This record gives sequence, C-alpha cells and structure tokens, in this order.
Amino acid sequence: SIKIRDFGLGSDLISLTNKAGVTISFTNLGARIVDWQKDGKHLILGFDSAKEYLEKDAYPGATVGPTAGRIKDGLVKISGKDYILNQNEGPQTLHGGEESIHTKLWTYEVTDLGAEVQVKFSLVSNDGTNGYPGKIEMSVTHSFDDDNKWKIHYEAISDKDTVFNPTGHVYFNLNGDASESVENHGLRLAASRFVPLKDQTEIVRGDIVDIKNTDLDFRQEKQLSNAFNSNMEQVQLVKGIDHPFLLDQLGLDKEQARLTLDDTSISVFTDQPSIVIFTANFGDLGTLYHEKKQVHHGGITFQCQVSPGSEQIPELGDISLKAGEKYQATTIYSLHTKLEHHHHHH
Amino acid sequence: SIKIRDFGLGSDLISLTNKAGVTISFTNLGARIVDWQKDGKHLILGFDSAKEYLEKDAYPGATVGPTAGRIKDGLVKISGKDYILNQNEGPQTLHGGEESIHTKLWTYEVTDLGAEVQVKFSLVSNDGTNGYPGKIEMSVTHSFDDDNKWKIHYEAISDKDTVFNPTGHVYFNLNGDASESVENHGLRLAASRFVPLKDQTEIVRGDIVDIKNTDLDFRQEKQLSNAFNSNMEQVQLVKGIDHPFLLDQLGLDKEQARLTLDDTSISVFTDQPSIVIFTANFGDLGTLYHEKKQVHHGGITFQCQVSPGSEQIPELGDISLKAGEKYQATTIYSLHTKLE
Ligand SMILES: OC[C@H]1O[C@H](O)[C@H](O)[C@@H](O)[C@H]1O
Ligand SMILES: OC[C@H]1O[C@H](O)[C@H](O)[C@@H](O)[C@H]1O
Ligand code: NA
Repeated sequence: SIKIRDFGLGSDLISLTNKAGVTISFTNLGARIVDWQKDGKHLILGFDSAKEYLEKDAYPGATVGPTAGRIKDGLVKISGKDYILNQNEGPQTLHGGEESIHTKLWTYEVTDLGAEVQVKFSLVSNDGTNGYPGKIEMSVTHSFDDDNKWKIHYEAISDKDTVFNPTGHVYFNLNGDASESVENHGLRLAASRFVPLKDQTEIVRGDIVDIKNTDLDFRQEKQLSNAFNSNMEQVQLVKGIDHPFLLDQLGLDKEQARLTLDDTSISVFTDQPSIVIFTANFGDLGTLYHEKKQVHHGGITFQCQVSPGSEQIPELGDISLKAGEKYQATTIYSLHTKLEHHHHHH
Repeated sequence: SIKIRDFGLGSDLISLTNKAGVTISFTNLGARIVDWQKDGKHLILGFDSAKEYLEKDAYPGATVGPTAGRIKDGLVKISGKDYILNQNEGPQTLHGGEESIHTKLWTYEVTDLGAEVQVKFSLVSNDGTNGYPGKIEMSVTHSFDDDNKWKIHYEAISDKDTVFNPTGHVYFNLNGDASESVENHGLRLAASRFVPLKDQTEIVRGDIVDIKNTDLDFRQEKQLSNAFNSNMEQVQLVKGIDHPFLLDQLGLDKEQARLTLDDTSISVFTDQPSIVIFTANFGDLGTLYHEKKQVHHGGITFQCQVSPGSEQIPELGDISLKAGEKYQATTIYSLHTKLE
C-alpha cells in the first residue's frame, strides 16, 4: 500500500508497505529516505518532520550532490577549464555547496507496479548553480519491492560538460535507537584498500593504502568495535571511520557490504567503485532522533559513489559528465533475516 | 477557512475562504495564485493541476524573477562588471531565464490571523543560478483578508551584490471565461507615460513617451476595446498592449489602477513605480483554461515592478541589490462589488 501526507513546510511523506509488512518512507525534501522499519523497529536514522531536518541535520537519508564529498578548494577542471564551486566548508566544497539539492523540494511521481513501487523525484540544477555548469536535469528513483529490496536509481543529463557524482546519505543503526552505538554490529566489506585523509580538513592525503590485516580490514566479518577501538592514525584522526573504501571487484551483482545485528542484515549492492563509510563521529553533539540523544558512533553510512579526491588522485576515477551524455548509477540495500549467526555481546 | 490539498507532482494547493465567502487559492509551485473566485465565478486565469502549468504555460499567477521582464542580450552590469544571465528568448533573458523560480516548489508556512491568513513561501536562489550572483534568500507572502484584499509582500537578502526585481504575473478576466475577450472591461490607470518597445523582440526602444490624450491614456476610465482598436504603431506592433506604464504618483496608498466589468471591480495598489500591462496577445494559440480555449486578449496583467529596460534607460530606475541590503516590495489587489 501507498500512503501520502504532508510532512511539513510543504514537503510530503510517501509511505510504502510491501507484502511482507515491511514499511519504508521518503520525502521530496532532498529526495530522501525518512524511515525503514521492520516489526516496529527503525533500521535507519531519521526525524519526524521536515523542519527537524532543516534545523538539526539536513544530510540524513538525503540525496546529495551534484558531487558527493569534499572537493579540495572547490576546484574542478572541466574540459580543460578550471571552475570554482561554492565553498561551504572552509575553502572546501562539501556535498555540492551550500543549500544544495538535499535542501530543495523535488517534484515527484509514484508508479505502482504491484510487487514494486517507484517514487521518481525530479529536479533541475540550473546552469551556474553553486558554480556548476548546467543546466542539469536530475532524477532519483527510489523503489521498494516485495523482496525487501530498496533501490536507488540516479539519472541525469546536462546541457553543458560538467561534473556529477551524487550519493545517498542514509545512516543505519540496527539498534533502532540513536543513543546506541553501532559498535555492536558486524560488518563485512569487499575492499582491500582505502583513501587516507590529509588532516582535520578531511581532504584526501594523495595516496591509496592497503588495509589488509589491519583493524580496517573487514573482508571477513568483524565487529565494528575493532575499528572504533583502533589507534591507527587514520582512526584517531577522525575519531572513527570517515573514509572511502575501494571495492575490490565491481559490479551490481556482487554483495559488496553486509551490516548485521543479531537476526537482521542489510546487504549493499552497487555499480559504483567505492563506498564512503562515516560512522557519525559527532562526539557529544547529541542530535535528537525520536527524542533519543544520538551517541558518538550512533550510525553508519554506505555512500556508494566514485571516491572523493579524484581531483588529486586520478586513479580513483573521472566524474566528468559530457553534455548530452546520460548519467546513471544504481545502488541497492537489501534487508534479510537470519542470514547468518550473529550472537555477540558488547 | 483553510484547506490544503495535493495539487499534483508533489505540489500543494492552499485555499483560503474568508468571511465573505470569497475563495483564493495558491500553490507552492512558483509561489503562485491559482484561483480567485466569487459566487462561483473565476476572476483570474488558472489551471486545475500542477501539470497543466508545466505543460501549458508556466507564467500565469506566478512569482517571476529574480528579474521580471526582458533583459536585452541577457546583459546586466554589477559593480561595473558585465554579467551574462541565462538567455531563454533569443539573446534576451526573459523572466529570469529558463527553469526559473516560477517552476520550483517553494517551501511554505501558513499563518492564520483570523481576519487575515498569510501564506509565506520561501526559496533560496543559489549563487550563480542562471548567471545571477547570490545566494538570494527570497520569500513571498501572499495574504487574503476579510476585506477581500489580496496582498503580496516580497522580501530578499543577497550574500552578494546582484539584481532583483520580481513581479506577480496574475492574469485577470472578469468574464470568468478565457474564451471571452477583456475588451469589454473598463480600465483606469494613473500613468501619463509609457515605455515603447523597439520591435517584435520586445526590447525597449530607448525612450519614454507621453501618452496623454492618446489611445493609451487611461487616466480616465475607458474601455479596453479602445486601446485594442487603436492604430497607434505601438498597439499595432504587439497586437494589443505589452508595455510598462509609468505611474504618476508613487506610494502604496494611491489606487493606481482599476479594472472594472459591471458590478465587479479590482483595484491595484503598489509601492513600485511601474505597471506592465500585457493583454494576452496570443493570437490563435488557444491555450485551454478549464476546458475553455483562450482567445487573443483573453486576459490582462498588472505586473507591478521597476520598469523593464533600465539597462538602457537609467531614468527608469535601478534594480541593483547590494550585499546585505534587505529588499521589500508590496502589491495589493483589492476586490469590490457594487451594491447597485
Ligand atoms: O555530516 C556530513 C557528513 O558527510 C559525509 O559523511 C562526510 O564524509 C562526513 O565527514 C560529514 O561531513
Ligand atoms: O507569457 C509571458 C509574457 O510575460 C510578460 O507579460 C511579457 O511582457 C509578455 O510579452 C509575455 O512574454
Ligand atoms: Na505536496
């Protein structure tokens, strides 16, 4: 079933329930996921109204871009030309600049396919918005089906050569309570290398490093606490994890990550080359989620995209988008129960 | 009473009915007026869903900007520097460029004051959007009261020196049917001068012309047909009226214009210096409103703003907006019914 209601400030809340009774909800403010529940438990972080996003933290569950992550000094080179983008984090351009796409009301249409329901959100980034050449016609389709798969499909076309590398900013917390650390979750991730950050400004260091057999090696499932407890320089730099992980094998067919807590698992599939993992390293900020004060490490993202820093590390990829060329990206989060035996204590 | 409903594509329709039983409706799509009706008759032109506006004509009833009207060559000078804005009508920038603020979903909040209800729409125009320096945080408040006054109050703040001169693009048609010309309405307008257009591109000619004792003098109420049957080359040029008229006396307290048909009249008040009057000179286009085929002359605007063309005729005014200055503008359309 599909239900809709005002969510505040003129945004709407679109709630879907599949045949298995799992419910998931989205808002056109930022073409964002608001909630995902199984048996009355929140599997992700979200707020109860649009205003909360605008006043507390506008990134959770949002579609972010046109470029996700940090761009050093807001500088990109487009078809031999240098362009300077809005700089919203010091000299850095973070998630497309200030008042970016995650803050706008997108228009949308819902398509009921029966075993699958699609919510296609649309928005036009005008030419020159935040320094980006355009215009860019974007669309984000979120869909949920009877097999418990939540899929995100991105599409975009630009009138001018530009750059495009958006992502979905959901935060998982299988505890269903923001005040509970995700250190008790087990994580498996098919990546042998990561991108280190230069310093507290979080721009990339410039090298790619092998993490096999370190506390950041999750090729084989391990508790997140192993990482959180680590004193590796990179962990200490950010007080948790806030880095791009380079997938070892590409392809939408491969389970690239799996996050488990007791009998519940979330599997990640994508056609993108990397996954930026940020573990809500907010310290004592304590943003309130459903009246629960969020704890340091009270959430984790799986931002699938071309890794940030390609400006400095060309090997990471090319996010340029030629005029008239159609961009597409697909990311899938799937829910499972009793996928494996995960019985731990923290 | 206030009623909010889905208007299509995620847009909302906010309808306000006052003590008098008069209903006005707006949508966040373009911070726009959709309908205005009395005793079941529409006073303005509008569609029945968000999609229609996007497919048929996105201007009707919308908030247009950041700059309303045509800018020659899309060129403006900001702090001695040339800036080229998005060009969407040949080399001109018309109504802020393509996919402008009238096509966006603005956020909004409703405030019920009892005799008066306000709907405050907000939108951020990012720095560089369509070539305009920013960011510009904008808000447009449409309000309706028990005195049948529909008011529009604009506010803006920019992080950088820029240009700003929006307008409301409602089209009136007291016939209540788009298939009927407005030639039968009577118009009164407190302006003795107008801004002639250069040619069919509709850019300004360069001069200011006295209209006293011409077919365009409405200082004294007269029927539209007059203007419409005039042989003045300017009328002939556009096949109707599509011009900025310069108001003789500035100030919000002066009734600047009045549109009348039978017992029903609309009065216009504004703090702006000019009123752009466009008479829906669409020829055979036949756009459909409520299933009625629009006729050439099937509507008329009162766009209050600084006259277009100030880029070439500085006397007209200056639309610049300095960083950190607060822009404000107010326009009111008041509805009256003679108890005959
Ligand atoms: O809160 C926004 C969040 O976005 C991503 O997760 C970044 O990597 C984090 O450093 C942080 O900036
Ligand atoms: O439909 C848009 C309309 O906008 C204004 O009123 C112009 O002056 C008209 O020439 C026309 O372009
Ligand atoms: Na809506």
